[PDB]
Amino acid sequence: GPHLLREDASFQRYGQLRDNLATYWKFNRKAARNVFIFLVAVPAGLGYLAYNYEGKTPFVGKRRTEPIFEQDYVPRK
Amino acid sequence: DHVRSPNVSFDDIDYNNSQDLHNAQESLLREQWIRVSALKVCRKALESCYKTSGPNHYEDCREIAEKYLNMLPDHRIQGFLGYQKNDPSK
Amino acid sequence: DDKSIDEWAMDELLLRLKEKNLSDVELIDELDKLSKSHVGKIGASEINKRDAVIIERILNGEYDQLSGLKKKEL
Amino acid sequence: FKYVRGAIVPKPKVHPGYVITSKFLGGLMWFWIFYRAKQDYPVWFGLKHPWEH
Amino acid sequence: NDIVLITPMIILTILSIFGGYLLRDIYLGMGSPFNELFIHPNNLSLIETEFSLPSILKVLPLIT
Amino acid sequence: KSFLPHFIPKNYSYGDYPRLKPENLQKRDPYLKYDDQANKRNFNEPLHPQQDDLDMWAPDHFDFVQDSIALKWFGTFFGVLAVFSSVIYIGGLYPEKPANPRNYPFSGLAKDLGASSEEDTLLYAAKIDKSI
Amino acid sequence: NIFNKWNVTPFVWLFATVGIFQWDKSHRESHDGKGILDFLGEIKVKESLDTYFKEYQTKVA
Amino acid sequence: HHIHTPSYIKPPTGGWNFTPANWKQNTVLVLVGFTACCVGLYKLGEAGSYNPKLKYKEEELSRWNQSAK
Amino acid sequence: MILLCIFTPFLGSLISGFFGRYIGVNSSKWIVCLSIFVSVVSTYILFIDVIFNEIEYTYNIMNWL
Amino acid sequence: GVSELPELLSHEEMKQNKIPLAYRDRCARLLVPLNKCRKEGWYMPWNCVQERHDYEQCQYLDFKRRVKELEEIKKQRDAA
Ligand SMILES: CCCCCCCCCCCCCCCCCC(=O)OC[C@H](COP(=O)(O)OCCN)OC(=O)CCCCCCCCCCCCCCCCC
Ligand SMILES: CCCCCCCCCCCC(=O)OC[C@H](COP(=O)(O)OCC[N+](C)(C)C)OC(=O)CCCCCCCCCCC
Ligand SMILES: CCCCCCCCCCCC(=O)OC[C@H](COP(=O)(O)OCC[N+](C)(C)C)OC(=O)CCCCCCCCCCC
Repeated sequence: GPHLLREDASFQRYGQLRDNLATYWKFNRKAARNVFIFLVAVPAGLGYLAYNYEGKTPFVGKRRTEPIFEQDYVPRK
Repeated sequence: DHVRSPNVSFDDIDYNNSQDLHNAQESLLREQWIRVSALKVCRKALESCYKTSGPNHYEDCREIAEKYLNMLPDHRIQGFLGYQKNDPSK
Repeated sequence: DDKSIDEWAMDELLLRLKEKNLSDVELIDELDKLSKSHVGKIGASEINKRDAVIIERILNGEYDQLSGLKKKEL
Repeated sequence: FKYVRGAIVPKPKVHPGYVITSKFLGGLMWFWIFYRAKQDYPVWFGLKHPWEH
Repeated sequence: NDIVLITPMIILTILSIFGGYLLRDIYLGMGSPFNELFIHPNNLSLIETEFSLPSILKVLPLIT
Repeated sequence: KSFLPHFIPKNYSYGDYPRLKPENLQKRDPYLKYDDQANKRNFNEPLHPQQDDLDMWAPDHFDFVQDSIALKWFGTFFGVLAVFSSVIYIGGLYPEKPANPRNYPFSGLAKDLGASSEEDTLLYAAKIDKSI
Repeated sequence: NIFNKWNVTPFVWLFATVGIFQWDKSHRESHDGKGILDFLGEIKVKESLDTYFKEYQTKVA
Repeated sequence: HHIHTPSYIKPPTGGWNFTPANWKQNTVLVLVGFTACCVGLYKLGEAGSYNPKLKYKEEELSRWNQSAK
Repeated sequence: MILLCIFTPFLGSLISGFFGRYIGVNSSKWIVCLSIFVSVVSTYILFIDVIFNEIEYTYNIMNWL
Repeated sequence: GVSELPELLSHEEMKQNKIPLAYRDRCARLLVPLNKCRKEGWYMPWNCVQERHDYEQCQYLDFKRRVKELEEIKKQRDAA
């Protein structure tokens, strides 16, 4: 109606660039390193941890069977 | 009125009978919810014992606390698919 | 008038308490005067009611029949 | 209000309520500090035990 | 400033002089029942703190 | 003096997008007059591709000292406290306990501490008063 | 205006909900625990529902 | 003093030093309503509160522990 | 006594938050101060009843989970 | 006028008086009147002056008794 927003050319170019960053992406060595870390290295770390302790954590009502405090005090003298 | 569980075991039915299988699934589920109800009642005893005992809760509620920790790992809903689809004897 | 499965299981536990200890005079007295609206409020609460023996019998007896449905063991 | 050039600030004359209240509050603290010292200076420094009298 | 601003400060000022002395026995008294806070018997050092301390350490923070 | 925050690229080629030197708008002079005084920006002024890391809404950047120098001091401060702590431990200069730690009767209050019988006495009891 | 269209509405819901709640509380004492909404209908029971299940599983088989 | 645009900006909390002409009338209507809620809270609190350390005798706790064994 | 101590400050927040426009700046501030003071007095009564008389108060509104 | 450690309380007497677990020691008997007077005195610094002092001096004897145990143990370790 009244165009309540004062459109800014620099903002529009900045907005358009952010929405179209895929156009200029290149699968260079820098990109490959970041892709490997987020999609392979990090999932592998969780992948190992998830199955390493899968079914090996019976924490429901786990009981204490070892005394906490020391009975006799041995002086340093 | 209070409808009661139709006690039926997976070991005494034919799974081809869909009604008998349906009762066995329901009967196992209803028994598991009774255990949870029993666990909550036993926990209520522990809560009441702890408050009134004060510094004597270790001694006054020793057997109650031991009972709660033993029942806790298994007094929960486990479903029926595990026992329906598995034969422990084999 | 919706009875959830947990609400049904609480009533069933008290019903099985009666059906297994019909010879206990003290148990029947507390159950009869334990109203339906107060059935699910067992334990410490604002309501003045006698349920100590009700809790005591449950603490001593396993009223679930889960082992009966599992007729096969390892 | 008028500003007087080259006039040093004299001693302020605050409302009497503020001055009296401030001294009394300090007087309460100092009296209480001395009152506890008169009765607890041995125990404070470990020179004596509270039951010893 | 005005009296309304002053009034809470005076009330706090008096509580900053006498409050700790009156409430010391409730929380710091030996054997006072405070079962809400649990202290294991092996962790009660209120005796070795009160008696075994050298007299110098009792005043060292004051001197510094 | 001032320096750019980390992870701000020196170069970029996003097609025909204008290439301007990355500027932290937080460091601009506030006594100047701008169309957007709060953000210290004039109308239609071009934005860096990562301008969100170089504006007022970005985390405040500290430029009094370099990060390497700031981290050298931070490690030095805790390094002093680490050596001070280790020397007293290895040297063993901390005072000895003046008395035997507190003992308690009834097998070290075993029953009062959740023990059931003599098998679990040492599992729950405190230091046992051996002198009755 | 302190009793405008926007201020009154939240208080009306509270009064209506509490009044109906007490009405339902009184309605259960004289009707053996049955609620106020018993006029709309009744909950269907297992015996009739399982008949539909038995016929449903028969056609599927 | 300044301009606050109060003709349309009417937040629930006032909008730049707002006090209606009939503020005395509404204040009394609020104080009575506020007083009618503290009393209602007090009656609900007294009738609903209980002492958790007195709902069961120590003899009853002994029977609970022995049965739980 | 317990309910009055806890939820009275909430009443002051609601009154100033949504009725502060209709009562003005001055009355809004003092009504909030009034609500906190009611909690102050109720707390002191409970402090004597709990610390000195070894009494506890418990109110259970309803089940959450 | 406490001069020696008083007699040890029984198990039930500690239970009935609800003595704190960390304070269930030789001075338990003297602790019962102190905690009983503190309740009636609202834990004021001017209501249980002597009962508090008697309990304070008892713990002093218990502390000195544990000094003897450490010194006695300190000789067995060196002798062995
Ligand atoms: C902005 C958008 C608008 C939203 C703002 C308003 C949101 C209100 C949210 C309310 C949600 C509904 C909760 C009340 C519904 C009634 C609950 C109920 O079914 O009753 C449970 C309880 C006892 O259960 P029972 O014996 O089964 O009684 C059933 C009888 N038919 O019976 C009772 O004791 C009834 C108790 C009624 C309590 C009244 C509500 C008090 C305020 C909420 C209390 C929650 C705790 C305080 C939370 C504040 C943060 C600490
Ligand atoms: C348990 C939760 C209970 C919450 C109930 C408390 C009372 C609510 C009061 C609402 C009215 C108010 O204050 O918001 C509106 C006021 C109005 O501004 P003003 O001060 O009248 O001046 C006006 C001058 N302006 C116009 C320049 C502001 O501010 C605001 O626009 C602040 C924006 C964010 C509001 C956040 C509301 C609270 C969020 C709560 C998250 C759970
Ligand atoms: C003594 C009694 C003490 C208790 C008092 C209770 C007061 C209740 C409120 C009455 C006033 C009212 O509902 O206000 C409603 C308000 C006021 O704006 P509006 O009505 O839309 O007018 C503006 C529109 N116009 C211009 C067309 C007229 O709306 C809101 O934006 C309310 C948004 C919800 C805020 C709170 C969210 C809380 C979430 C978490 C809850 C725990």
